[PDB]
Amino acid sequence: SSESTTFIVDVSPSMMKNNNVSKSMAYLEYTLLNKSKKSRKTDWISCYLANCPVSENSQEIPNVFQIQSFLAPVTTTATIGFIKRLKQYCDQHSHDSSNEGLQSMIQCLLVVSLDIKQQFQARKILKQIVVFTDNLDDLDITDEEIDLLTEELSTRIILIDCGKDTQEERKKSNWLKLVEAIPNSRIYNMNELLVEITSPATSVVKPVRVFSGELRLGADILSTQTSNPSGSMQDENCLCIKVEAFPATKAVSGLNRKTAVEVEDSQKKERYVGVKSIIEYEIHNEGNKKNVSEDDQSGSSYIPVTISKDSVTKAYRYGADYVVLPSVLVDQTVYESFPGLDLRGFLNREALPRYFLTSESSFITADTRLGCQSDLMAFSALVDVMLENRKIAVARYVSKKDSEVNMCALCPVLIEHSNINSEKKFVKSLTLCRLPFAEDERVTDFPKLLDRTTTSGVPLKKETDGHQIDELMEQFVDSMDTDELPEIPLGNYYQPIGEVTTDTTLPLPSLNKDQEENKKDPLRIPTVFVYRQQQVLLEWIHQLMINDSREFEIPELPDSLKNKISPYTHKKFDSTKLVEVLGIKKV
Amino acid sequence: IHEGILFCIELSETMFKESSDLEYKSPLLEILESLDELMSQLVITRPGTAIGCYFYYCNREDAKEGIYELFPLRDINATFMKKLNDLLEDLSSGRISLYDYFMFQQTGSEKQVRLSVLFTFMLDTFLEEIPGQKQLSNKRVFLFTDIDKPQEAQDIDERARLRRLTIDLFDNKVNFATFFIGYADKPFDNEFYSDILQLGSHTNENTGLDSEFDGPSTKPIDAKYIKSRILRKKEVKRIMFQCPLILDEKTNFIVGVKGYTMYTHEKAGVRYKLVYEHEDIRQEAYSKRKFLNPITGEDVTGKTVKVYPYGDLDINLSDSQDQIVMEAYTQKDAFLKIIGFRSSSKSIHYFNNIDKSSFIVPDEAKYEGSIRTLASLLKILRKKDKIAILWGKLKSNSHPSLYTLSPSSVKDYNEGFYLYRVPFLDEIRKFPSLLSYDDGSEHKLDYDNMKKVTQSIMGYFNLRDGYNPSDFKNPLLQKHYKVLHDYLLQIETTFDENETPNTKKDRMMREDDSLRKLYYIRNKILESEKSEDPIIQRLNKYVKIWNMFYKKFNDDN
DNA sequence: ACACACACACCCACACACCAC
DNA sequence: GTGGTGTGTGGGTGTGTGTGT
Repeated sequence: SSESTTFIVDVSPSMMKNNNVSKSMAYLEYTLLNKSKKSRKTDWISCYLANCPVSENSQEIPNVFQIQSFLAPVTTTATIGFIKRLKQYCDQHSHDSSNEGLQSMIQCLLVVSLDIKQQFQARKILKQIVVFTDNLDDLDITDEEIDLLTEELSTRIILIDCGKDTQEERKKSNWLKLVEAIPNSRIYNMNELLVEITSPATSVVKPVRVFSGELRLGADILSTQTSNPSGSMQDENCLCIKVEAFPATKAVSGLNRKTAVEVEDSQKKERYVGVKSIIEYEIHNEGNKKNVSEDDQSGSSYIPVTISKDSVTKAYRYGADYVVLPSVLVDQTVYESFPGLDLRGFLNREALPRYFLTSESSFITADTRLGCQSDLMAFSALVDVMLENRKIAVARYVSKKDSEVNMCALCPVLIEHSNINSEKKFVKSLTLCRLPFAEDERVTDFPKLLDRTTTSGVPLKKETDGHQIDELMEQFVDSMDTDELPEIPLGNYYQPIGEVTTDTTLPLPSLNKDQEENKKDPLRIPTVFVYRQQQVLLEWIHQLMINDSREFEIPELPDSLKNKISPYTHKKFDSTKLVEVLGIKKV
Repeated sequence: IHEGILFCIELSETMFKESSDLEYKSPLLEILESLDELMSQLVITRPGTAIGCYFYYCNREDAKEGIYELFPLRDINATFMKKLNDLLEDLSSGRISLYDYFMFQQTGSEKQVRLSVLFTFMLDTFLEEIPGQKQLSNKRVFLFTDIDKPQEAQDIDERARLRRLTIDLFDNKVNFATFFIGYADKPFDNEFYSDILQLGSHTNENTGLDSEFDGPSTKPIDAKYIKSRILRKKEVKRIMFQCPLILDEKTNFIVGVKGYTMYTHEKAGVRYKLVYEHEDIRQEAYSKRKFLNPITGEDVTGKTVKVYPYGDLDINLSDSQDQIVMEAYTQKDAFLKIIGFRSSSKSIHYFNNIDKSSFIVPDEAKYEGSIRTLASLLKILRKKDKIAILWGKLKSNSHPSLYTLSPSSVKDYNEGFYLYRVPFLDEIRKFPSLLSYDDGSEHKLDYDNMKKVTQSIMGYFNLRDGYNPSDFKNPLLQKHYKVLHDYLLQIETTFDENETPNTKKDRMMREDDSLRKLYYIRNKILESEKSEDPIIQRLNKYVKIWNMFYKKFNDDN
């Protein structure tokens, strides 16, 4: 949609002494740089500096300075400039020009509120205020101004306490009374935000729907495979369930690059312009010449000529013949298919070898936008019985009319939804993964390993003992065992997209208490290459563009990310025997 | 890359003789049918394969002193497939018989071929350089023989000469794939061919290393398996990756590993060629495709750079910095590192597949002790329901990833490991947002009744054998290559405007292999509704009952 | 001396949201 | 009073890599 976030960072000496202004600056840089890459046209940014010793404003309101006006879209150059300007302003009045007497930072909110009203007024875009403060109890708020702020502001207040000084006893007031006053308000601690910005930020992709049709068992191929209403809706003895399909696992490509050419510009900014992609077709016409030479002159020698694609036709290969078909035969070459999920039969999970599955998975679920409660109940019962009997169905699956027909395995799966009710609900679905055809099979004969023989089949007695190496390998595998780590239960592996949607795109450390301890499965790890590239780009921007350092000091991979791509350790065990027997010496 | 097969079929009195176990199919006819089917399959999956077919001893007038070729060692083409199909059709229709076609009659043990000239011809055929096709990278001879004790079997010096010829052929990388035919009434004693086809006897020192190859497996095969033995040997294994497997790098425990693709994804129009036709002259065309910005116009190829976009900022990382960036999580070359081991249930799932599995075998040609170490690893990982978590990249110019390495079960023929890819957190997608959730949360009785009905239906439709890839040809591939085949052979197309309702289902069940199974499923329900038996009649009512529970909710309002 | 199959760039549509000429 | 943008997401297509013997 359209949102707007406003940053109000305290610059009081209490914030500066414990380095809280630097933490605020780093978090602001991270969030603004993450906003800059998307560069949404409907995401507004504004920054105010509060409790400053001096300030220049047109409104003549002291101790409040608007460093950044309302900006959209936020660009990387704009963010770099804003962060450098913030550094300059903070260093300008860091300690030399300290003020005397405390100032009402809360009042600084009120004027900001007017600006928030002034910029948008009637439009219903989301508005929020992000404020960084050192202490909450030291500030004073007028009782009569609370109602004025509540009636004037319709914006959610997000308060981040930058202080790390809390006693065993806990007591809260002031700001909390404001937090209760304005709905959708909340409080955070700066350490949580600093932790969250350093963790790998996983992406969230909204499901689309890749298929809509019917899952049918026992339908007649006459009515479901004709240029007519091609379902089993007209049935008297068969199983038909309205069904839709969504992506389940899809291979993410790494952060791409732009093939660009350097421009010679007087401004000396090292500018790169992206190239265009134009496709041409060229042929090589032979040429006859008679030149005196001892060689045969059989090297590559032709004249290239570019002709448009309208004069180039596709020649299909059959054995050793490349044939160009007429238009009618090319039309007949396409297989006429019709979308649907035709069940063949049900086999056990172990009766289906794991290597058979050769494609990305997809959710199959009861269609609720064109179906009814009947489809939902039937599909839930089907998935329940498949799960109970450990069945996996084999099916003929077509997604579009003129689309390839696949074979697929349907695995009964259930996804845990918290739901408005206290009791959690396991939503039932199928998971569809393609199975190989006859032409997909590549299985050949490989030489044996355990009791390996010669080519003719004469056994080869390996080594002289099979106790030492076997025991070594068994203890080695026990040493690197990762079964002490738990496994995420079946039901939370796939997460509902609604539970990962938030009212704003602001980086916050998650509103779900169940997100704790989400990093203990060795197999479920973030995209290391994607996060590594993002971290390198962020650090390059931070060091060269704003800090103006002189050499990119490459950051090390984070320990949490490094741990999952590094060998584990259950118990210690020494496998030095191989090197000890081989012997290390400089020859 | 380029492979060649030489079918060499030895005619005998029992060869033309049909078999009761083979259901009125002669071994020679079975071999011809298998060869035709194999050529049809290879024109789809692996074209550019040379196949020759030769028969001996043939008294037929067209011969080479008894070596009659059904077709020479050329790349697969439509003409030879049509030539084989015409012969098969003549045999089936009864216009000609195998006895008549080969001019072979039961006249008291007709002349047998001398094996010396046979192996000389086998060497000559591969050594010849036919101008049409490039040199064969792989060479194989499929030897079909029913005479285990020829004239050369009783000699000794002739055995030495034959063994010398076998060694000479093997030195030219020609590998024999024997199809010795052994019947229940007459076993095939392979001692003679076992002696001839091996590399003789040779000694290096007293305890020195010996030859790693002992020649072809001279184990005879039963006739009923002939076809099963041919189609399963049409394709060599193609190596997908060859990477070091690093078990412990602190103690330098690193072996070699080879990886192949078990099941690919075949698509219809992948193999093609851009041809430019002018008047009556056809030539091949190239498709560059160079990226140039029209505003500049200057040379672009070799002068462009790749820069990371971060909005309106372009980040031009130097190579010396990019390499250090990458080295933080991956090595330069293709590798796999064993990160950990864990139970099979905790890592092996059917709903979290994202890629194609691969098959891994030891590679002892680089890292000594790879085979013995990997055999022990395979034993241990199979002993417990355990796998090995692997981190790394199967190719140097590929992304690092997590994989699961599982020991291959004892049920299948191959020994090795299966490498699946583990989906990353980004790759795992989100379950959609449904518009309703009122399935059976307040209808436990009706939901349970429908559960019972659906389970009852599911119980009988169980697949006994399981999924077999060979029982499902790709319908798009079949239709595409059928159109190509019929255009090349000039065969009139079907689908006239006078189609009938039975004609439609007959065409549908022949164009598609799965549609035949679906018609069987429908016909089972149709038959159950008519069966007078109280047991067979159930499969109707179950389905019938189900259609009520659907309509109980579908059309209430 | 040579066929497949990834990863890598950019390029095409459709769905669904918002918002109005 | 109901069509235009705008984006996101998926799917398509040359290309430069890569197996060894």
